[PDB]
Amino acid sequence: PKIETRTEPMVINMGPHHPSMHGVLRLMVTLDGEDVIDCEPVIGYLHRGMEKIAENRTNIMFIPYVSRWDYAAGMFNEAVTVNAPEKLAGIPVPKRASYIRVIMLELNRIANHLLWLGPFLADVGAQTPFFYIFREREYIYDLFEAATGMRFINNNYFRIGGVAADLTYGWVTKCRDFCDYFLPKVDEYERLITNNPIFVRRLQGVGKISREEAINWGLSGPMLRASGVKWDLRKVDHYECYDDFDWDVPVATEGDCLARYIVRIQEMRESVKIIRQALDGLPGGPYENLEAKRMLEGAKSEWNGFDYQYIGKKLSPTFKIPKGEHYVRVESGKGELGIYLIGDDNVFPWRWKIRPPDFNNLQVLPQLLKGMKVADIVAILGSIDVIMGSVDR
Amino acid sequence: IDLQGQFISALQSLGLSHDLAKLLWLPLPMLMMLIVATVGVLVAVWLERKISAAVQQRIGPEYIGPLGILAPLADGLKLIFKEDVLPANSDRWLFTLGPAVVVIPVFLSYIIVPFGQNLLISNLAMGVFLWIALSSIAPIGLLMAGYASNNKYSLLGGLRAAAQSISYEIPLALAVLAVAMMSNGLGTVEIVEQQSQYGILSWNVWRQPIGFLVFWIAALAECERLPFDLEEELVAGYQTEYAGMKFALFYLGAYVNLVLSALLVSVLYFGGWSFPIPLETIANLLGVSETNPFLQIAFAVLGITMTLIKAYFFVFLAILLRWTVPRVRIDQLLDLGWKFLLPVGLVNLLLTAGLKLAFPVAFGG
Amino acid sequence: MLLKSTTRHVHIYAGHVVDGEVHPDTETLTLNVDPDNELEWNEAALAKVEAKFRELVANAAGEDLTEYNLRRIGSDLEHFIRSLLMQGEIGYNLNSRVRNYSLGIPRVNH
Amino acid sequence: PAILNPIARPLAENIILTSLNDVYDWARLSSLWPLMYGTACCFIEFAAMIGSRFDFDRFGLVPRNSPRQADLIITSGTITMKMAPALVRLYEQMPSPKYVIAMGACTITGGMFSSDSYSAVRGVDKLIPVDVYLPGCPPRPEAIMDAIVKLRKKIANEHINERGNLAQTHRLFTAKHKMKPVPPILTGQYLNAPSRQAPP
Amino acid sequence: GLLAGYQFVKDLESAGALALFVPPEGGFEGRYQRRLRSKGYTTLPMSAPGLGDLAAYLTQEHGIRPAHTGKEDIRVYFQPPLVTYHLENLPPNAKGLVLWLIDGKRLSKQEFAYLAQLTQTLPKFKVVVEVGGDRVVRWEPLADWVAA
Amino acid sequence: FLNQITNYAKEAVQSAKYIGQGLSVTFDHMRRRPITVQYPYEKLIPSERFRGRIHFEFDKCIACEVCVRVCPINLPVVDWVFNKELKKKELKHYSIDFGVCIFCANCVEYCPTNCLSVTEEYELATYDRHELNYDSVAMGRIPYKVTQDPMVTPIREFAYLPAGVMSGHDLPAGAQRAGERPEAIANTA
Amino acid sequence: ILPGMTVKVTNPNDTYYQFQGIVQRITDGKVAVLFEGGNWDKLVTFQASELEPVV
Ligand SMILES: CCCCCCCCCCCCCCCCCC(=O)OC[C@H](CO[C@@H]1O[C@H](CO[C@H]2O[C@H](CO)[C@H](O)[C@H](O)[C@H]2O)[C@H](O)[C@H](O)[C@H]1O)OC(=O)CCCCCCCCCCCCCCCCC
Ligand SMILES: CCCCCCCCCCCCCCCCCC(=O)OC[C@H](CO[C@@H]1O[C@H](CO[C@H]2O[C@H](CO)[C@H](O)[C@H](O)[C@H]2O)[C@H](O)[C@H](O)[C@H]1O)OC(=O)CCCCCCCCCCCCCCCCC
Ligand SMILES: CCCCCCCCCCCCCCCC(=O)OC[C@H](COP(=O)(O)OC[C@@H](O)CO)OC(=O)CCCCCCCCCCCCCCC
Ligand SMILES: CC1=C(/C=C/C(C)=C/C=C/C(C)=C/C=C/C=C(C)/C=C/C=C(C)/C=C/C2=C(C)CCCC2(C)C)C(C)(C)CCC1
Ligand code: SF4
Ligand code: SF4
Ligand code: SF4
Repeated sequence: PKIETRTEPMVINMGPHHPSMHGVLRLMVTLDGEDVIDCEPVIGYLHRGMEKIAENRTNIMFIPYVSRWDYAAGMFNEAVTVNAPEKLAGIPVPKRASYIRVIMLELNRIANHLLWLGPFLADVGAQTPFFYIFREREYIYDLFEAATGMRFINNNYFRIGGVAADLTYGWVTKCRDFCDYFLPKVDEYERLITNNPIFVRRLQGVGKISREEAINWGLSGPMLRASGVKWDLRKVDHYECYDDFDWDVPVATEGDCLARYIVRIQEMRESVKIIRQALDGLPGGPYENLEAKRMLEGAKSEWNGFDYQYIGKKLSPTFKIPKGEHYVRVESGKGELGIYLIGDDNVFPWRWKIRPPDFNNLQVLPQLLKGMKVADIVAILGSIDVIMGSVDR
Repeated sequence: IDLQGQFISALQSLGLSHDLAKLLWLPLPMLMMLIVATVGVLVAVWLERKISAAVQQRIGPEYIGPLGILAPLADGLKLIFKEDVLPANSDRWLFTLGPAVVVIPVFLSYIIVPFGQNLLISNLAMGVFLWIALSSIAPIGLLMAGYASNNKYSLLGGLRAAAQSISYEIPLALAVLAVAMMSNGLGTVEIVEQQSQYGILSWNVWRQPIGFLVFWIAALAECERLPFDLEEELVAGYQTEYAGMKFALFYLGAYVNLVLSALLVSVLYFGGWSFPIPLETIANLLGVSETNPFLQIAFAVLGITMTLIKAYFFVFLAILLRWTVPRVRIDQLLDLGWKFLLPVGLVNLLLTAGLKLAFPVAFGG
Repeated sequence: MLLKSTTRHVHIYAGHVVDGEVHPDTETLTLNVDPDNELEWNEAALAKVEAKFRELVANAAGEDLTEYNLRRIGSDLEHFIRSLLMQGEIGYNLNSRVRNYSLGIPRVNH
Repeated sequence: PAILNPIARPLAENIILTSLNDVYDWARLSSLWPLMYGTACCFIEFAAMIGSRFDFDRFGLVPRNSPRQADLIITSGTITMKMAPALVRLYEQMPSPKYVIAMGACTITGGMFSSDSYSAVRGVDKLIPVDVYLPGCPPRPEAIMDAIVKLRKKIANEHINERGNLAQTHRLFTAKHKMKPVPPILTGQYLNAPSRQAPP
Repeated sequence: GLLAGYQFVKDLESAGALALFVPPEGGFEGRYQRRLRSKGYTTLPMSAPGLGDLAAYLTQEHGIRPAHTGKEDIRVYFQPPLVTYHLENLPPNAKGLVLWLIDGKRLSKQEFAYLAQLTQTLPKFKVVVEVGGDRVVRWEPLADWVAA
Repeated sequence: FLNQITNYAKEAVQSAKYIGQGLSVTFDHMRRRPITVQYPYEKLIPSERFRGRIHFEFDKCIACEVCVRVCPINLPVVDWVFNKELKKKELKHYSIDFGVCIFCANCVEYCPTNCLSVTEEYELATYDRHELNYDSVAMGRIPYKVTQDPMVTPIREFAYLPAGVMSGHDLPAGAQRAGERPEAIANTA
Repeated sequence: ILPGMTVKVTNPNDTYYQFQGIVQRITDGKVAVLFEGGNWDKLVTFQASELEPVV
């Protein structure tokens, strides 16, 4: 062995394995003791070349790829890639279909917020939110397997006209039971942090992200709300009738890990309130009342029309898109998702520019890891809620 | 009764020279205590696995035997069959004998713990010295294995684990000193006799309540239950370099240290081989108990049972408090140790000396 | 920097094996053919593989030492191994612990 | 020759040695220490088994982050060619009685990235010898337990007299090249860079 | 445990096809599969759900169509019979061959009689089919399972 | 200076009370039964929406080559020939690889004559990958039912429980699909 | 029964209660039943005494 201890700064090379919950990222940490001076991130072990996939591909052949873009929720990319051609060609959408769309989007946002505080609390302390959070997510897994057929992203469920399938018979009742049971589980998770030992004092002043630096660096998502900027993209642009229920954006004063935790903790309750008001909506009730009013009443008298249908119009498999470019923005669980699509009157599009939400937020990680300890590196890496499939893509 | 005296008389009736006959009598209990120690280790591994399963609402290892009790035996039989791998360095004998230097004295310290008046090995004067000075050797083997590890991160983790281990030796000695002052002796036999004189009212847990908590915190820091030093600055502290054999040796050594600490804490504070009702009243109520062994054998079995339920209770409490209290950093652990266990231990020794010099009636005199 | 590129059969190491380890050296390229028990070999086809490796390392001249060119040389070597297998030469062996046809399945010409 | 890719052609035992071989195989069947390696949602599907719903621990498999105390590796996820020498070194640093379970459609073959792709590796069997394949995108955790069951059925096929197969032959060859020396790659040097604070 | 002797080999040499009942929680047929290699038989692992037709894959040659992506044209690969080519360059000692089917639950009872006649037509290879089993290791004749 | 000592003592007794509350909830967690399932002794019930293997029929097929363009990888091949006696084409061979399959069930939806079917098979484990080109007579077999196997124990998932059950392990009644089927509503109401 | 007729499952133990299906083929006393729910066509097999013919 040749270990010559000298008076030079030690370069720590964190490998791209990360065998706790993280993907592939080569971190080169340069320090001179019990601090952190420099940090170099190296990516490129998960890039699959998605932009070359959409060079010769139609809309019906791009759904599993665009669902395998991000492996946390997936349906946000499907929702924007069924919104881009329907706005390029000008195809309307029914109200009940958009209600089902926003219900499934908020139900995936619930699971996406649930898969952040697992490793973030595991890498800082006791390893017993793990099994209960995984049980609470396996409940959502069984609910989605009963509803559509799968537990996550491998699920098409979306076309240009609307949703090809419908909800089952007991899905609304089990969803009401899940809204009954999910609220004390998040009150317990807030009571775990509202009166605590030094866990509150440990991650209290490690980030310290100011407002103007977050605006200049281009932060979007829960970090922009933790900095104190009300830029929720669902309030700027009404996506699918977002101006009908009550809304409340949780805004924190300072930007730290505890504030970014409690913003998502409150946002769980806000999403529960939104899906409760969506169950309070649904103009026509569940599928049983709709089937009874269809089979009991006349053929086209009052119920069967344009607004309350499965799709509304069966689209062609090989259809032509109009020539032009388009850009839409949707607030996702990580940040803002956008698609810059260019068509030139053909089946296969010309340019498919993808706007990733985590690749723009990863630029704060060289600024965040500066002058901190060794044990705060994994907590800082887990607090931003980044995904290697989103920054490599 | 006396099995050793009867064996000596039988070997004298057979015809021998009284020296080689008495020479070979000791290795049979000297191997019996070792094999029941491995039995207790195979008990404790299955117990820790099934209790960690029952805490997190699941079932432990199954489909290996009746309920998976052969799984520690299967692990110990499989890990000695694996290929011993070596890194690209020198000093292969040092890398081999490092874990041997770790494993020798913790296994050697089995001559101290008792199980009764006669069911023990050595009680000469100073068994607490033979525990402390032999348990304070394993940092040398840890630093030797870290130097023979040939790594930048594993050596730093071994240095951090050695600095964590050597700091909790001084309150571990002061809490022993606070009981040895009151017991006016260093052997465990007089310590357990001063507790087994009376029943509950002569226990050292009610006489020294702060020292028991200090000794328990020092034992949980020494046997690496709450300090996670096995995410340790890249992946692990003193791991990711050995094979299945050296990892199995480290695992059994850690479980031997846990079993020995869980026995020694109860022996020094609560007291194995003890009953809430004194044995003299039961012996006077039953009949004549001075030569009849039919009740004495049952009393020895009851003392072994009391020691075993105390050891099982302390093991279950330690492995229940492992996943109960959250993980704290090693710097905060060293800070809380050096700022709590030493000053309250010193003032506890001072108030112990003051209470012994004030009223020497209920203390050791 | 230890430059290497190996998949299952070829090992192009940019060093030199002294006894059991390697040292970084940009002057010697060591080639290891089929380290795992997957194909049975001989002395003539291995000599043809070594001659093709010498021809491929004589073709690549005046270029920088990067991972891309070394991986391209290893890919041409594995393509030569696959064409030698398809030519009517040595193939798989029924003596390993696992039998996975990674290059091709035995088929019929006519 | 009319046959493409040909296959070359390649006893009393004791009862006590047979029982010792049964014990030696039963120990490996009972312990079965795995390695958790995952870069995508297949790692989340593997971590869903570690939770208290499917109880993957009850067969004897315990989660270890060390690629040295694991006799079984579980590769999972879309594999980039930049991660292929990393996977080769992680497989080679394991001890000799090792097993390979490949979970996923993009792992055992090209998967969805087999039509228009230039970075994804089309098959992990080109990198590591796969013993038990597992199709599915993503597969059921019951299918992963079925692959564990088939691996346990395949481990007991080994012998104690035919143990001379877990090695690698030498076949060394030494040749020279005429390549040019390359400048080194960046190691750090991100924040305190001379072109970062001072604008050119 | 249970010290098993040499009894499956005699039952395999007496009849032509056997069906063993194993517990599906782990693996216990590997001991008999290793005892068969210790007696001098060459084992061949094969999966029973994916086989196509038994006649065209075991007696004659078949044509496999690889999955093309539109890049290549429609090609056909001529696959020989598996057990015939395994019996061609087989023998070190010329004792016998066995065929092991892992998941024999996803099969019909029509091809089982054809397989039991095929293993009796050529006396050089055996047929071993696995059933999901009921709590104990027991062997049964495959012709008796077909007839009943 | 004494107020910092009293604040430290208050923080210490609050940490001791938090440790005691953690011990209390840990002792509370030992009372509930385990909610896990055994394999292969307690297999889950597949729902009507959970997909699986692709089943192909050789009778209700016309070889129209429609579902090949719907597939992004074009995995089902159509080996069709042209016959001069008839006026249409016939299918000779049908092969499909399953190692590159996404299992999204998109070619089954765009089928007017329902030539493809969903089969409840997920137990696919093979030591080699070259047998994955499944034949039509291999895809035309009978699926394995989890009910008819007497060695497994049937247990439903969370969303298949009557009137709301949080455990879903005992199931003493025989009721399922919590709600009402749309047949008795037309009878009563 | 004949392949091509509509049957109905009436077993109170299974999850599929009173579901109309299409018979595909008959072998070994087992009936393949094709269900039509939504936009996907599932095929769940049953027995010969489990189903009842519905005109
Ligand atoms: C969660 C954790 C779980 C932990 C695990 C729990 C599960 C396992 C629990 C198992 C129980 C734990 C072990 C028991 C405590 C250890 C007792 C022991 O070590 O104890 C050691 C004992 C020795 O202890 C005592 O030893 C005495 C000798 O003591 C002398 O020697 C001692 C030193 O050994 C002390 O110094 C003592 O002061 C001194 O007096 C006598 O021998 C006593 O009889 C004996 O009880 O070893 C023996 O038992 C003798 C060794 C066997 C010798 C066989 C006897 C010889 C055969 C005689 C046959 C006679 C045949 C002729 C018959 C005549 C026919 C007419
Ligand atoms: C197929 C494989 C087959 C393997 C075959 C192996 C068979 C042989 C091993 C079997 C061991 C199990 C059988 C139990 C024997 C227990 C005998 C016993 O305790 O014998 C007692 C004697 C008593 O010793 C004598 O006891 C005397 C009386 O003292 C006792 O009483 C005094 C009263 O004040 C004091 O308390 C004193 O401390 C206490 O020891 C003196 O101490 C003498 O010095 C000493 O000789 O111990 C002795 O000699 C020492 C005996 C050592 C036994 C230690 C084993 C652990 C005990 C089993 C665990 C308890 C299980 C009971 C289960 C019942 C459940 C309901
Ligand atoms: C019947 C026998 C029961 C004995 C059980 C006792 C064993 C428990 C020992 C704790 C091990 C873990 C130590 C971690 C402790 C931990 O991690 O936090 C320790 C915590 C550190 O807090 P901070 O980091 O804020 O403090 C340092 C900073 O303030 C720096 O300025 O506070 C302490 O220093 C106070 C310690 C009180 C500890 C009390 C322990 C005893 C609690 C239970 C009392 C039980 C009474 C039972 C009556 C029946
Ligand atoms: C005579 C005899 C016998 C008997 C026995 C017995 C009777 C026993 C029992 C006993 C027991 C059975 C014991 C045990 C115990 C244990 C436990 C039970 C522990 C646990 C607990 C804990 C550790 C906890 C903690 C806590 C605290 C401290 C605080 C508060 C809260 C709580 C409570 C949680 C026999 C048969 C053997 C034989 C021989 C003789
Ligand atoms: S097979 Fe599917 S689930 Fe697995 S890594 Fe590939 S895309 Fe993800
Ligand atoms: S399965 Fe359907 S789409 Fe495919 S060739 Fe047959 S009829 Fe046409
Ligand atoms: S499920 Fe999808 S990937 Fe599989 S064959 Fe059908 S269209 Fe192709």
